[PDB]
Parts: sequence; C-alpha cells; structure tokens
Amino acid sequence: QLQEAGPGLVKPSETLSLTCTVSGGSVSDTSYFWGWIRQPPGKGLEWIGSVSYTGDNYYNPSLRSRVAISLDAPKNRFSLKLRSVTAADTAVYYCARRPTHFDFWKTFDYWGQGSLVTVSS
Amino acid sequence: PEWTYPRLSCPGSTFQKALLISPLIIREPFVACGPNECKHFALTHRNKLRHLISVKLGKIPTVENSIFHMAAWSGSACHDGKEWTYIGVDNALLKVKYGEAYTDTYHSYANNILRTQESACNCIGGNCYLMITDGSASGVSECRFLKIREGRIIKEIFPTGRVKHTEECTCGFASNKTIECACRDNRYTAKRPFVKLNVETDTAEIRLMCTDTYLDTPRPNDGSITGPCESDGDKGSGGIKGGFVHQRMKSKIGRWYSRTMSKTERMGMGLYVKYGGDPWADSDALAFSGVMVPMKEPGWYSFGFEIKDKKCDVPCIGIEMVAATAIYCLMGSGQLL
Amino acid sequence: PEWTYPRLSCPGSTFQKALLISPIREPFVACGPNECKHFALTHRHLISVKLGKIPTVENSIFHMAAWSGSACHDGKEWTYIGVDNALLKVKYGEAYTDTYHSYANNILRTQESACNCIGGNCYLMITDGSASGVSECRFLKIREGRIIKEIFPTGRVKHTEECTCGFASNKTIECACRDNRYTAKRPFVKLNVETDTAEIRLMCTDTYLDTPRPNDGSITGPCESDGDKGSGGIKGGFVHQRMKSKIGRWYSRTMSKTERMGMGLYVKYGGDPWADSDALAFSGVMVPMKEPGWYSFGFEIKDKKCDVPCIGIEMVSAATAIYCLMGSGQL
Amino acid sequence: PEWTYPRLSCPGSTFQKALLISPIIREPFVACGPNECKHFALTHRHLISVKLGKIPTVENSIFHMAAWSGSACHDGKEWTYIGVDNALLKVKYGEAYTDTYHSYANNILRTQESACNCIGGNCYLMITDGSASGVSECRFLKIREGRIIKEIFPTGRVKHTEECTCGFASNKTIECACRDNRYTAKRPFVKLNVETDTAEIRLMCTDTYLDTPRPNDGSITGPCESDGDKGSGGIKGGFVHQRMKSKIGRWYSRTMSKTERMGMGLYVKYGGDPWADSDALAFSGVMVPMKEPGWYSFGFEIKDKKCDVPCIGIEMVAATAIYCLMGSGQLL
Amino acid sequence: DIQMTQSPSTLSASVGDRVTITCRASQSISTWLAWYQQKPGEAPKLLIYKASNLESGVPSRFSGSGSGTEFTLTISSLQPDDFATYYCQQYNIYSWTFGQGTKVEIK
Ligand SMILES: *[C@@H]1O[C@H](CO)[C@@H](O)[C@H](O)[C@H]1NC(C)=O
Ligand SMILES: *[C@@H]1O[C@H](CO)[C@@H](O)[C@H](O)[C@H]1NC(C)=O
Ligand SMILES: *[C@@H]1O[C@H](CO)[C@@H](O)[C@H](O)[C@H]1NC(C)=O
Repeated sequence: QLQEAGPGLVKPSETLSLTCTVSGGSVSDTSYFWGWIRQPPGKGLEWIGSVSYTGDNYYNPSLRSRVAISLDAPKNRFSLKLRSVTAADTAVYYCARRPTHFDFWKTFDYWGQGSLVTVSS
Repeated sequence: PEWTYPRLSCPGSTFQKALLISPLIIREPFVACGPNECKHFALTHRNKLRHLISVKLGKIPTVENSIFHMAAWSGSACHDGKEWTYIGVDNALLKVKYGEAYTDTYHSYANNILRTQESACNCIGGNCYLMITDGSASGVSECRFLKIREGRIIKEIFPTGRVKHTEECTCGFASNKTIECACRDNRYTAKRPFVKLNVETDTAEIRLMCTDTYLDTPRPNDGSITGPCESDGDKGSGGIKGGFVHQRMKSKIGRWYSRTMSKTERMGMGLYVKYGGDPWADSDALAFSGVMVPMKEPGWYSFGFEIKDKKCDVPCIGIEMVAATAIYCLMGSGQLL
Repeated sequence: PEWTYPRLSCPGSTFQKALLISPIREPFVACGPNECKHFALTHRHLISVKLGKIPTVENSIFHMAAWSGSACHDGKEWTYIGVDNALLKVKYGEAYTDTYHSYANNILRTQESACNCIGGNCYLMITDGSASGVSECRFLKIREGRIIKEIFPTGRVKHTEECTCGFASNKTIECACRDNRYTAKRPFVKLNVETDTAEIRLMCTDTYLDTPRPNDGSITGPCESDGDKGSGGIKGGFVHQRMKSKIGRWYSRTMSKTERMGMGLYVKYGGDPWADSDALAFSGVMVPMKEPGWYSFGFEIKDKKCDVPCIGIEMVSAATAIYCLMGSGQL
Repeated sequence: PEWTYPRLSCPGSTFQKALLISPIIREPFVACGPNECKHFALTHRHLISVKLGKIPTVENSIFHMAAWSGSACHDGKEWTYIGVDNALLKVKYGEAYTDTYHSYANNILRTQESACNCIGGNCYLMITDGSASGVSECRFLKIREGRIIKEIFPTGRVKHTEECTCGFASNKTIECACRDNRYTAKRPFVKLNVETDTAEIRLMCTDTYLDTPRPNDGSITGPCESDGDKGSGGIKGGFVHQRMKSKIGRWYSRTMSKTERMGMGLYVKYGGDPWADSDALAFSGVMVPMKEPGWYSFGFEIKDKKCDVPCIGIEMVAATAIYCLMGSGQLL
Repeated sequence: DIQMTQSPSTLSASVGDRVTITCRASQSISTWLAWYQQKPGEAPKLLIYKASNLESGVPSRFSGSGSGTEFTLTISSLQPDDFATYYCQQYNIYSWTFGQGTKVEIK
C-alpha cells in the first residue's frame, strides 16, 4: 500500500526530498496520519514526523527546524523534505500509516519498504 | 508611558468573589486591564448593529456609560502600556483600532466566519499577541496568532501540532518568554487544546491537554477517554470558552481553569487548579478549589485577565451569567467561599 | 500642545465601516490630538459628544446657539463656529472671541463640517446670498479665535455652499462644494495657504457627484460647463490621502440620481480635478439603497505618527456611519 | 504624592450643616484623601461609591467591591477599600485585590462603617467578630499598601466592641468610640498607639451614655468600669477629634431620644481622658430634630490645603447630612 | 521528551525457549507502549498496541503487558521466524521515541 521513491544520494547542505506513493487507501482520508521513520545504518528507529488531512502535524523537536512533510492529496501521495542534510542523516527512510481508529489506539500499521539515502560530497 | 511586561503574580493561593456586575443588553463579556485601569468589555446585542463597547470596570453597562469602540459581532482588547488596542470583526473583516485611530485590518483566510479570542489579548513590550480563528465551528477551524504593533499587523504566526480545530482561546503569560492559551474545541472533543506560543521565536504549537479532567462542555466523565494524551474522546459537539489564568511565582507556574458544573447544559461554574507541570504531557487531575457559581445559576463563558497592582499582577477569572459578570480573584489564601 | 500640521496619511488603500452611532441633524466629526468629537445641531444649538458616545442630553455639551456651524482644532485648542439674516459667532476654547457679519443680507451658512487648521491658522468657509441664485463664498482665516483675514476666491464663484475641505498638502487646502440651482457637478476649491489665495473651478470628472444628477458623462460640454439637474443638492464627503509621492482623493455620492438614498464611495489618485474628466473608480457601497445615505463629510483621525482619512454619513433625527482608510482590500 | 500624616485642625468652635444629600442604600459613611471626598454606602450587596456632593445613583456611582459591611481610607497615595461577605474580609487597594482576612471567632465578621485611619503608609482598621447578643472581640489590622501586616489584639475591656468610629488624637494615637450591644449603654472607648501597635479598651467614664436605648444618667452608680442598664441593640455613634496645638477637643454625637433612633444631638468636651472623666459633655446643639430619624453617625475629616476639618455625619431613613467645624457661634 | 531503554540489548535464546524483552520508560507512559518486529531488510512490523491487545495476524506466540514505566513482551515459544530486532516506543506524549531495541538470535 506504501512505496518510497526519490534520490538515494544527496550531498551535504542539500535538501532531501522523498515521496511515498499511496495505493489501496487515500491520503485524503482524515482518519489517518501519514509519516516518516528514520533508521541510520547500524541504529534503531527515530521518528521524524506525521501529518493529517485535517491539518494536524507533528515533528520530532530535535529535527523540527529542518523538516517539512507535505500531504499531496491530488496525487494520493506524500513527501518528506529535509533541509541542510549533513552526514548523520544517512539512513533508511521509511514511510508509514497510522489510523486513529477506536481512539488513537494504533501505531503505524502499514509500512513502506524504505529508501536508503546516502549523504556524501 | 512605558510598555507593559509580564510580572510575577501577587502573593496569594486562593480565589474569592471579588465583584459582581448584575443589571444595555450585552453578551460575551471580558475584562482587560492596563497599568492603572480595568475596562469591562462586552458586545452590544451575526447582526450589523453589533458593537464592541466598554465601561470602566465597576460601572453598570448603560448607554450613558458605554463607549462604542467599533462595529463588531466579535472582539478583544489589549493594553500595551502606552495605549489600548481594540479589536473586532464585522465573508468577514477583522479591524484593529489603536487608541482613537483605525490602523490595520485582516481578511478572513478561510473566507468563513472570523472570530478572535473573546478576551483580553497578551502584550509584551509593544508587541500584542492576538489569537484569530476561522473555517466554521462545525468542522476544521484553524487559528493563527497575529503579532500586532501599535495597531499594525506585523507578523502572522501559523501553529504546528494539533491545529484542526482551535477556537475562542483564553490566553495569558506563563513567563516573559511565553504565552499559553486554553482553547475551545467544538466538533471533536471535551479536551481543550492548549497552545504554547514562544514570543522570542514567534512560534506556536498546539497539543491537546493531557489532564484527565475534562474542561469543555459537554464532556464525558473525567478519566473516561482511554486514549493517548492526544486522542479525541466523546461528546465533541458543542463547547464553550473556558477561564484560564496563570499564577507566576518566582519558582513555579500555577495554572487555574474554569469548568461548568453541568456536563450537559452550561450551568454553574467550578474552579480548578494545578501547580507546575506541563499539561501537554501530564494526565493528572486538576485540584478542585471551589464553586464560583452554584448549579442553579447560569454559567456560560469565562475568561482570564490580570489586574495590575503597583508592583505585581493579580490573576482573575470572570464568568458570564445569562448577562451578569462575576469576577473572582487571587486574593489571600484559604478555601474559595 | 504645539500647533498641528497636515501629516502624511497612514498606509492603507481602502475604506471600511468603522463605527455606527445610532438610537439631532447635520452631524459632523472633527478631531484633534488625542481626541475626536462628534458634532451636530440640536433641533437651534451647536453641540458635541466624545466620538463613540451616543448623543444624549446628559452627554451633550452646548457650545453655542447656531442653526449652522463648524468646528476645528489647531493643536492647542478647539474652535467652535456657528451662525444665528444671521451673524457668525466664533468661540475658542471657553470664550467667545469674534464675529463676522452677513454680507449678502441673507442666510449665512458654513461648512457643517470640520474646518482646516495649519499652524495656528484655521481656514473656514462661509457663504451667503441665498441658495436659489448666486451665492458667493469666502474663506476666513481665524487665528486664536479672531478673524485675521478674509479671502476672496476667483474662478467660478457664482454658487458655492457646504464645502467639505481637507489638506492636499502642507501648502494647500482643497474643498469639494455643493452647488444648488445651477449644476450637478461639484465646484472644487483650491486654497493656497502660502498665499491666502483661492480659485474655484468645476470638477471636470464625468461622474457627477451632487444629487439630483444626470447620468455620468451625460453633458457634452467643457470642464467649465453646467449641465442638467441644477435644482436641489447635498454636501458630499471628501478626504485626501496624502502619500509621499501621490495625493489620493476620495469622494462620496448617493446611489440614487434623483433621491437622497444609499451612498457609494469613489476614488481617484493623482491628477488635477479641474482639468481631468476621467471617472472616479468605484470602491464600494457605504450605504444600501434602502437606507438614507444623506449628507457626508470628511475628517481625519490623528494617529501617533500619521493621519487616517475618514468619511461620515448622515442617516435620517439621524444616525451617523463612519468609514475609514484602514487596511487594504474591498469595502 | 506622599503619605497622609494627620495634621492640626482648622480653627473654629462649632458645627453647622455643611452639606445635605437626599433624593436601596444603607449604612453611609464618607472618607477624604488629598483633594477628594467620597461618599460610601452599601447596597441592599456591594460597597459603592459616589463623589461626595453627588446624589448616589447608578450613573454617578461605582461598585467597588462585593460586601455587606465595609470601610474605606486613603493613605496619601491610593484609596484602600475594605469589605466583607463565615464571611471573608477582602482588602482592595486601588483597583487590585490585595489581601484577605478570615474569620477568627467564626462569627459575623463586620467592620467600621465610618473610616479607616492612615498614618504614613500604615492604615488602621477595626474588625469585629462575634454574634451580636454576646461576647465579641475586636482587632485592629494594620494594612500597608493593601496587605495585612499586623493584627493588634487589645487589652482592657474587650468582651464586646463593635462598629467603631475612629480618628486621630495625635500623630502617635488613634482613638475610637465603639458600639456596645448586650452589655451597656455606655460607649466603649479604644485608645490605640501606633508606635507600639498596642490597643486598650476601657468604658467611657463620661455620663452622657452615648448610645440608644440608654438609661438616664442614673446608671453608673458603679466605677466608670460599670456595665449597667440597657445597651441592647445600640446605634453606631461617632465622634471626631479637633486636634488643636494645645489640647484635644472631642466631638461626639448622641441620639436625642433615649429609646428609639430619633433626632440627633452634638456634644463636646475638651481635654482630659474619657476613660476616667465622668463629667458630662457640653451640649452644642441639635443636628437632627426629634421628628426625623437619626441613625448611623460617622466621623471623617476634610483635608484643607494647610489643616484638617473635623466633620460628623448622619443617616436618615436613605439620605445623609454632614455637619462640620466651621467658624464659631452655635449650631443652628 | 521521554527516554526509553530496552533490555537485554542482545539476546541469545533457543528454539522452543521463552523470550522476555523489557522496556523501561524514564517517565510514565501509562499503558501506551507499542512494540515492533523488524526482520533485517524489512520495515518493522507492528506486534503490540496498547501494551497488549495484539496486532491482527501476529502468531499468538506474542503477547505484551505492563504499566507506567516497566513493560514486557514475551514470546511463548521461540521459533526461527521470530528472529528479528524488536523495538518499542512511547505511544502517549508526542516526540515518540524508540529505544535501541533488542536483537533476538535464535539457536
Ligand atoms: C520581564 O522583564 C522585565 C525587564 O525590565 C522585568 O521588569 C519583569 O519583572 C520580568 N517579568 C517576569 C515575569 O519575569
Ligand atoms: C509637512 O508635513 C509633514 C507631514 O508629516 C509634517 O511633519 C511637517 O511638519 C509639515 N511641515 C510644515 C511646516 O507644514
Ligand atoms: C505629624 O507629623 C507630620 C510630619 O510631616 C506633620 O505634617 C503633621 O502635621 C503631624 N501631625 C499633626 C497632628 O500635626
């Protein structure tokens, strides 16, 4: 249902832009949050952020100076934009979907495949 | 003639009935205070003839006493230490008046009903922060903070976080670095959104209050929303502006809130308090301080304001009673009587 | 307490309804540093209340007996002017200071508006001679309540009444005047305050401003000509928008061409009204056609650093609506 | 601005009507600060204020604070407002609520519906707490810029002190003439220091029996300290000090009638100490004819540019009247 | 934010053995703790919702419980398909933070 696409390589100071294509569901559906999870090589997971069609948006405060997430409903997809990528940002970037069903009882039920992005000169 | 700043609060630990104004036909009152005077603002009874008016606090709102600041179905007022700012709305347009002159305006963004905090706004230095909101109460309604300087709108601040529905925010200063607001939320939840505005960075963020004490009306039983702090529980439809003030002590920030007694009608009004903490991530219940208004009496909208003393500020909460205005203030200590 | 001067206008490009005063006749507003007063005549006396209050007997101060009058502020004090064949009486602050006699032995009238003070010199328009015929106006320069100089205009002086005046700049006062009997086209006065000299010529603008009026452009003639519908008339609103590089001119007009109903707001920027036929742009409707929309007047609200052009409208006793140059966008 | 230290009074020997004000308002009192006098009263429930000289109404009045008992003073910089409504006493300074005082005896807390006396920045206020028909102690609160900084507990006869009328005897002394319900028709008198914040109460010795209902002066038959006939109920009487360079005059009011609250007379004595001086006060004249009611009577002082003017008012049932020490001769 | 620690960070366990993994929140997270199974090369699969419940399709070998700060995930019988790195996160206050997770090696 979720599939990442975009550059597998950026150099320091460049903006990274990754897009997750949605199928079998819709980014226009207000019951879901869409977002990104980062996994540096050799490390565990770091949450980046998530957005809703209703306008709600959350980001990881250690990153929320350099990040924006756009929910591009007309093309049923969404994207992650990271500014000033420097080095420690090399990671697999995964997209995921979180229903707000029942009462916000779920955490990312659907996952993409991930896209590994290298940061290098 | 110098700018106001947030100041530490006047010593005291409890609230008591301070003053009751109970008779013009007015609605949705609020109080705003400058360096040496308080004014009681209300709208004169949506309709092109509605106006933002004021009388000195302690006066009965009559035609002889009331000054008409501007045409408006909604509005607010502020005092920056040099002068008064009068704000209001009459698609829709928001007008700003500074002292005697009209200055800037702002057009509905949502091209829908535009409203502002029905309360005093919060000024630091010459910069007044006003919450404005639009998009309709029945659905998604986005708020923005306008930074107003001598009547001009210099910056529009778009919040992050839970922003799908924020209305009728009661704001006050938590500290010299920030403004916090307890907001109404129609359609979606009994939990009030809580806004934190960073005035050094002009950045706003909204998260749902985590406390298990539900403050809006109608509400489900306290503690009855088995979700993460952020979730929307039941009975989202309806709602009303809550009272909210800060008690700024040298080492701790107290937070005072109002709630109706009715989980159904807008009846009675209770006072709740928590000292310290961080409401966005704090589920603990608010302590009950007392009853401001009995359950047999109307208790509608409530608002915070602060009275300026010569060397400290006094947190106060006012209550609308369909409409009479009751004022409760942080004077002395003991139970609220 | 220093003398006022015209100042550049507060940034903004449009007018919006500001304030309505509603449950007196010939209302107007005049402003000085830190205050505005609403003036009107008592059905006769010249009275006032602080702007924003609803006029009541308890609230109203009686400045003088008058069936016609005006008011001004020079930065130090208020000037109150009025008429009651009649004499013009001039009061300054608390004292009655001077007078001016009728000159055509007829109904002496004034602006029914704010006058325009620069430095300590207040420029007042006075007129006599009778509405149904030739009526010559004169300007009086009033200093600390005394009439220091009378100014006699050149140009088309056949008929000038109820002039709405304001500053185009620090070196001149312009006025949009009523003209009964002869034309639907308003006379436009340019008063040079450096030289105490005035000229009057018709506004060349095709968009006739008085009431009753012919259709826009409906008179083939030079800028200088009179046309149809000369009998009847009403005072128009008029303010200037003084910008660093341009002078804007705002005018009011009734919506009906035949009746005192509704009120529209029109604007043109730059040019020379005495030799410029281009139509004024329509900014919007101040008053719907189902509502009175009668007399209108200009005034300016003084901000701490700049001035705000405002136009008020009489609505028949009568209510007063105020529109001001706040912000930008449509009215 | 500076503090309202008390000053010697404006010369004169007698009183006459200075001002009468007349058309639900009850228990009026007035107070004056530099350049300003206000007329205070309670509604039937807020403490309200109208500038002295205007007839109390809605348009000319303010609702300063919720209360069914209260008082006011000015310290030279700002007005202090006091009021109560197990009631709590609230203190408001200017526009801000600054402090509170809880019940003590857990009874009907009441204060002085007369005037608060400020010296320097320290305002002295009498409070009463205790039934009506029984023992009721009073305390003096010392209030500074709206905050209660000291509670003063009196010695002497303290079994019952209520609704006191206070004024300055000098820079270093405040004296008050207090009501006594239940125990005696004689009026208690409190002497309060300010240098030591010490109060003492003794019964006025003076055989004028300044209260109502009262006996004839055939009570006493007991040392000044004798709580004799009647005293039930009582009236809030009052007095002012004349403060002359050489002696202290003391001007007191007494209901003309010994039974109901009818009429009102003015009495004076100069010098001495009322705690141990039985001589009757001289009669100066009638303030209110015994055809008209004469209820609460408060003291206040009007500040002149260089001196103070002792004034005594009175409640009619409501309406009031002010008598002032103006010139000489006799009260008319 | 809330710092979360997992333990043991590395686990050696046999087939048919029983596995217990513990999450230790520095602050209470009520009962909202989620758990994921990340097989190498794959996005983490959710296993546990509100401390327990159990995500649909999870083999019934997995179950979680706990409250406040100390929570566990257990595997009733370890099978080779359970080889994975396991992770947990706060699922209450925002800034969802994951612990380092644990590696479960099957022998
Ligand atoms: C804010 O800063 C001003 C600087 O003059 C200070 O006077 C004021 O007390 C401070 N207020 C608070 C709440 O810290
Ligand atoms: C000219 O107009 C400006 C407008 O701001 C004013 O400041 C200035 O004093 C005026 N000068 C004179 C002498 O009229
Ligand atoms: C008390 O001392 C002050 C000192 O300034 C003086 O003004 C005042 O008159 C004195 N009191 C009396 C009763 O004179």
